[PDB]
Amino acid sequence: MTHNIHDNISQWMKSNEETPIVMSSRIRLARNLENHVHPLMYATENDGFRVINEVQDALPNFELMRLDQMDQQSKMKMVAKHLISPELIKQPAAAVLVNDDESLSVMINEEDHIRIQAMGTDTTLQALYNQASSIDDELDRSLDISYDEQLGYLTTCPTNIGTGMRASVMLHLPGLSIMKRMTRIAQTINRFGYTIRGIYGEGSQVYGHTYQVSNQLTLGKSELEIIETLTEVVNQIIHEEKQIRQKLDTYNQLETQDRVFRSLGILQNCRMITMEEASYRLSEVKLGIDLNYIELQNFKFNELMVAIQSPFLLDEEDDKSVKEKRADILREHIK
Amino acid sequence: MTHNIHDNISQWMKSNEETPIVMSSRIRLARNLENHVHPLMYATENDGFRVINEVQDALPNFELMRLDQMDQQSKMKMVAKHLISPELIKQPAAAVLVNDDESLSVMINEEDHIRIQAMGTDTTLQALYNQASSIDDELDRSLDISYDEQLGYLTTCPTNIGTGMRASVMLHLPGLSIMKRMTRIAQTINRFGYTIRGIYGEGSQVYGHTYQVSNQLTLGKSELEIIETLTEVVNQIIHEEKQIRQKLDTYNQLETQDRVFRSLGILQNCRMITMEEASYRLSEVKLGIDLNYIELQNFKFNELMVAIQSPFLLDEEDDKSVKEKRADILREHIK
Amino acid sequence: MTHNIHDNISQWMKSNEETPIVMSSRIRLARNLENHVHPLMYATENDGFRVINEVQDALPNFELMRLDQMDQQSKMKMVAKHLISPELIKQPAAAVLVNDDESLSVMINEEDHIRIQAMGTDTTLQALYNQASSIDDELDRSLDISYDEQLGYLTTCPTNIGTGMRASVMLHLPGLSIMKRMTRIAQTINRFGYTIRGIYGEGSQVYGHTYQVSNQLTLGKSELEIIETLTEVVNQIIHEEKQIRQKLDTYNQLETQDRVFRSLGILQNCRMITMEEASYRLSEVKLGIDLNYIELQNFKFNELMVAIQSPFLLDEEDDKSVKEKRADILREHIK
Amino acid sequence: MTHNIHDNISQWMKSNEETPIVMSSRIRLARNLENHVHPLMYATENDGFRVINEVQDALPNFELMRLDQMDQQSKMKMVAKHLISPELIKQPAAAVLVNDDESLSVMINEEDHIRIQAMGTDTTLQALYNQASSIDDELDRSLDISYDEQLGYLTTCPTNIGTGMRASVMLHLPGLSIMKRMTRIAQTINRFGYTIRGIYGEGSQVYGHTYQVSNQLTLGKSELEIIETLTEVVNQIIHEEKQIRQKLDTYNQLETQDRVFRSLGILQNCRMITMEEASYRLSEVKLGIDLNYIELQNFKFNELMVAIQSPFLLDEEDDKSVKEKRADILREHIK
Amino acid sequence: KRCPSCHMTLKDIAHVGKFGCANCYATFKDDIIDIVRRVQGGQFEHVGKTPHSSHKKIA
Amino acid sequence: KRCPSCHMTLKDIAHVGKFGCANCYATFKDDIIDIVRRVQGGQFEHVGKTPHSSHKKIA
Amino acid sequence: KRCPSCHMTLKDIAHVGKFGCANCYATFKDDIIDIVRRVQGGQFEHVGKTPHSSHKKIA
Amino acid sequence: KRCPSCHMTLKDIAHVGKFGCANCYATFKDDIIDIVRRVQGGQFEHVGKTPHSSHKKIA
Ligand SMILES: [Zn+2]
Ligand SMILES: [Zn+2]
Ligand SMILES: [Zn+2]
Ligand SMILES: [Zn+2]
Repeated sequence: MTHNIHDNISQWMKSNEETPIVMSSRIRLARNLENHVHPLMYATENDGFRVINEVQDALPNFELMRLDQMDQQSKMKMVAKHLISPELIKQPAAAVLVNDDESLSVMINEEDHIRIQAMGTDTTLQALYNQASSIDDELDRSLDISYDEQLGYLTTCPTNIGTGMRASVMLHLPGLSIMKRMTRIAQTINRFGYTIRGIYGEGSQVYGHTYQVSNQLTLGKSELEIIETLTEVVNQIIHEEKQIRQKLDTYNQLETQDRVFRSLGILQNCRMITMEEASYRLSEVKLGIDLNYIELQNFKFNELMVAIQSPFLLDEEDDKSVKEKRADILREHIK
Repeated sequence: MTHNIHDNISQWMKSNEETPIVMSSRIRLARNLENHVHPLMYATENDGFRVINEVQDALPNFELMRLDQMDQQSKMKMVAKHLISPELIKQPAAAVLVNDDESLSVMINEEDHIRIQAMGTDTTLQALYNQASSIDDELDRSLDISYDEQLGYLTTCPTNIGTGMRASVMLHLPGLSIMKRMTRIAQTINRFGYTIRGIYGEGSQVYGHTYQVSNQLTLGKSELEIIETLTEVVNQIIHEEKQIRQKLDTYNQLETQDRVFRSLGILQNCRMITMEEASYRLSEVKLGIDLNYIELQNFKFNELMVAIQSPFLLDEEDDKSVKEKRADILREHIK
Repeated sequence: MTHNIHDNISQWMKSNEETPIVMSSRIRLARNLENHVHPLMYATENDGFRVINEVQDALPNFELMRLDQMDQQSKMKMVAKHLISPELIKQPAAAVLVNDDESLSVMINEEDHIRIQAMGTDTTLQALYNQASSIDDELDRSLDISYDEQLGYLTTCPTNIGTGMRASVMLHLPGLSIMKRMTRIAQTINRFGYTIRGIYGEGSQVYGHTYQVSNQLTLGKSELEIIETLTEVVNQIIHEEKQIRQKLDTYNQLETQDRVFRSLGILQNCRMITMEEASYRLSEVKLGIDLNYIELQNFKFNELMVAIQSPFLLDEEDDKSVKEKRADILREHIK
Repeated sequence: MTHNIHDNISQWMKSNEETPIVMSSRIRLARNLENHVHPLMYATENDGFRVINEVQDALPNFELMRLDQMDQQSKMKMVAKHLISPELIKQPAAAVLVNDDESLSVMINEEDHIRIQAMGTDTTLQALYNQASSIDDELDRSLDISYDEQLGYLTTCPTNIGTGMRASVMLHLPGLSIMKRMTRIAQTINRFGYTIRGIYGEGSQVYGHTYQVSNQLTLGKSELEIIETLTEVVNQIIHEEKQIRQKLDTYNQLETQDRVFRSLGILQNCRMITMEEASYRLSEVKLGIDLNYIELQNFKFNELMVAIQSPFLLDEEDDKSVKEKRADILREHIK
Repeated sequence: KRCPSCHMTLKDIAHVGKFGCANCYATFKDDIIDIVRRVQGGQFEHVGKTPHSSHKKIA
Repeated sequence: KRCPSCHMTLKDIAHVGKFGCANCYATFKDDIIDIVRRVQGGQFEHVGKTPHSSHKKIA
Repeated sequence: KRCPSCHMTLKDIAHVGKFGCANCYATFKDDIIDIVRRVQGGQFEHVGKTPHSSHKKIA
Repeated sequence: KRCPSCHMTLKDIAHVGKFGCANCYATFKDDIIDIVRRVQGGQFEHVGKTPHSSHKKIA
């Protein structure tokens, strides 16, 4: 019916079994604009149209998808794909540029920037940074940006002054969460001045299923320094996660096998599944496949996670048939 | 794996889908013996051997299975098939006669009787009564029983004086138990002076899965009267159960379908199933087979309910592998 | 606040500490009437007025309280005092006679009778029976009742043909209910053909706080026989309840003392108490006083259990202030 | 029973009703020593005795309490008073100096320092800092410390290089914890690079009852800067906590009054109280006292929370007799 | 066929399972005793209470 | 006083509430019928099963 | 006192805690560097990214 | 290569991540300042407390 269960295929969704504890990576580049009076603080459509036209003819190779011609359905469909933040949809003058290959983006007039964002492969952040640089030469060549010499760029005070970089990684951590080993390690990582963040959906998931780590200070430092710091801090948490995974496999094995197979059995053949349960059960069956037990998707985990959200279905019927339809797609795509 | 898996086949286990709320029927005939001093109150083996030899040569067509040559394993294996009561195994002088066709039995020296018992088909109790009568002519012809004229036979005071008859039926009542409609109807049936009894195993099952109805006074009445009274009173509860089932099928249908299929999914693919859960889940899937939702066999369910008990398995290993083996046989025979 | 917290005083509410497991006793006398066409099956007010006037001038010493001049508040206030059954209030032609001393009653035109009821002291049922007989001489002297010789009186088929007697006792059984010893003993007492019944309020109380035992067959027997049978069946249970109490007092004593004092502490100082909790807590503190631990102000347990019901309070405000007021009267009268 | 229910009286335990959300304050001063080879990495008693004698005759006005002459009972009794950390008791060469007035301390040979600690009043941290400075003049005058010019002092790498200062505050935050407003604000305060810490006892208390805020970087900064920063960051939270309290008082008031008084009622009259429950109930009654509900005493809250600890009772009797002793001292001191 | 006083069929009173009046007994006593015996055990041999007015005159 | 065959007191068999043998009936039938009537409703009028050997000869 | 381009008071931008334009820096840089140092640790010594157009001509 | 006073390798003190004595600094200060800068933000520019005995004589 709906066309958002295979139109996403990429390397980062496909080749994620060798290092299954990492899911994707982000990098941002926030920078303001010259010859305009605070692009967001305004009264009318005019500053919006001016900046929109400017950035539009600045690069004819891309295509636009404005806020005006979009109903709420497509808006949330694109929010749940991580291409929008809410303050964009709250902005009548806002817009978005994209690449049809769908590896880069530009959130025009979102909040005090243009924000060349780039999500992508799992191999290295450096290739993504190089692609964003190969866009940045063109942009800063075709126009003058509000650069400073004492400081670096000049975007917004508490977030980005030195450089607009902000990198992040998406992590799947079930073991330390079933064993209650996240607050201690959260303090351990806050020791340096980094942070660990929530999930796809609700920021109250106790059993993990996903996590996100990011930096805190893009101030008074270079780029590659923060890159290598985050990369080295992420090899530690992957190491600690794989320590509680071999332990459980050799030590008990039976409570593990029981939980895993029981959740797989509930998942198919339910017909009435809500959200929380489907998420939890999916994390558990994936853990099972990581320990070589069952043989299922292993590349459609992220695609199901991103397809089962409510605004993909609620916009057609009331919620009581939406439960049936969610359960139907789960039962249909698992086996 | 165990012998019970298929060596029991009979009409009452096979053709039980047209009227699936009835499972089997019982009739007893308790009567004491003459020229012996209270066959149970004794000191030595001698009264036991005398009565045993007497009843043995009284009918050479049958075969014996004594208490002495049997270990506890076979003892409980036969108790869980409803051919023994505990006070028989508590009796060093006790014994049992059988029929290899396995439709009749005689519990020699059990408690104040010989107790020609007969279990069997679902069509009518009258055929079973006629078979027991066609045994009784031979027995009372070959020997003199302690008969009286003012009273009838003479066995034991609070239970059987008039005649030794005691009939019973085995009923499967899930609907009234999920709806909490058993105490009221228990009072309703006690209005007349009858009783409703427990189950295969534990007498604390709240969700039904089985029930048993029996008489209370085999005193000062004929036989066919009580037969027709029990038959008419059991027709009432079978009729009350078919109404509420139709109600649930036409009214909700979705909570029903959910519970049923979810329990079926847990049942296979668990590997660690205890007793209570397997019983409950079996009752639910059987209800769902009757509401025409799934498939599977049905004679298999009587065999399973009688095969999953612990003393069939505990006598080989400790309980922790017994859980695994119970789950294995369930997973193997369901699908 | 309500005048119904002391206007009831009697011997049966006062001297109930020596034998504290008994609360009160009942006896009924149901009998129909001559020269009238089935006093209840009618179309208009006329049969009601005729029978009402007849029984009214039959005994001028009493006073009437009709159904017409009473609002629902007073109706439920008198129902919760055990002087009415619902089919009386469902009857537009119904009425009630009383005695201002409030030890006897007559439910005119309730259901197929006049039902001289008599509740009272704890010493003996015989004094109450004698009082009802000293009323019955007058009634059957002033008028002709539908008496028969082969049968006795003639009231209604499944309930009262021989004589209209139906006796009952009110019992407080917490120990056997905290220990799950009520279904077994219910079967034990049903062995004879008697019954055990619910409570003040809801017939779903698992922890006791009250119970009621009654007869089943007032048919083909005398009166004193049933009196002595019920009396002897109630001496057995009180003896069973006094054994387990001594066991708990000498064996643990500390879980007991903890539960008791904790419930007493919750009871006062709550301000927001619903029904179930107040009942449960009251039973527990009474058990404590019976085991001679707490010695508090008064022992109006009976007045409280009959005063805390909702229709005494709901008829003034919505339920949310009724909770406050119930808690207020509890906190005020306990200590 | 124990002498440790009044021998602690001080200003910080007494005058804590004006600002009841603050409980006490800490400051540390960690600094190593010269002419000794890493005072902790050693083989024998000798370095311990040398440093102990040196610091002992360095200040004759104080008194010693060594590790050797102390049994485990007194050791834990002093640990639960916040004068010891575990690595001190794990050290056979360790010792402790004190002041009998009990406002200052010195943990000789604890871990890479001597650690002049000072706990005290609620008015200001500056008076405590001045007292520690008026000790530090004497100590650094009588001996040469391992001072550096490029860096400051020189104690230990990840904790204290610049200066040994580490300040902290003890906070009581029930409202934001019953309302689930602690993870968000934890991220908010980690924004700057500070931390919020656990409690008296277990670091798994979800409903608050206590919290502790501390700094993270005593590096490359002055002293008064960090003092003022922490003061302002802890003044932001006391306002947030005082704002939600007024909300709950004016908005509901009845759920609040119910919970408070119910917990007070359980607290006295229980006789069998474990740890978690007594803590929770104490926090709730204190919240109530702040909304002006009860009288009793309130300075004792500080002593009661440290006295119910296991070591003050468990060292003498079994844990079940200690449940009864904790309950005895709770029921006793409250009212 | 109906009752003289109630004018009510006896299959009707069997359906509700109740009792019309004394005339209903006088004309349906066979079925009444039959059903009383069938339901309430087997004790249709009934002794009632010693009445007052009848024997006041007859003995 | 005891039974001929069992040599068991009748207060004893009353305590266990059981039945010794035919001789116990032949010597304690009064109390036996009494207690059967007292407990099992009131139906001490007993009709048994049509036997075989007795009437095979007596009718 | 206000900004030339935004015409916005600096207590105002302090209240929202935001940044108007380059002119706001050119006229309020003292307070800007002050608050950046006060909040974001103490690292007001900023090295940015190697720009393009500036040093395309200046070096 | 070892310390004069502690006689402890600097890979060893790096493993435990600790500090031997003043001599360890005097001979390993390069790596010490390096790791302090690497971990504790970037604030290796350290101002300590105003000491007593040093300036008591030097100023
Ligand atoms: Zn009639
Ligand atoms: Zn005998
Ligand atoms: Zn401006
Ligand atoms: Zn050294």
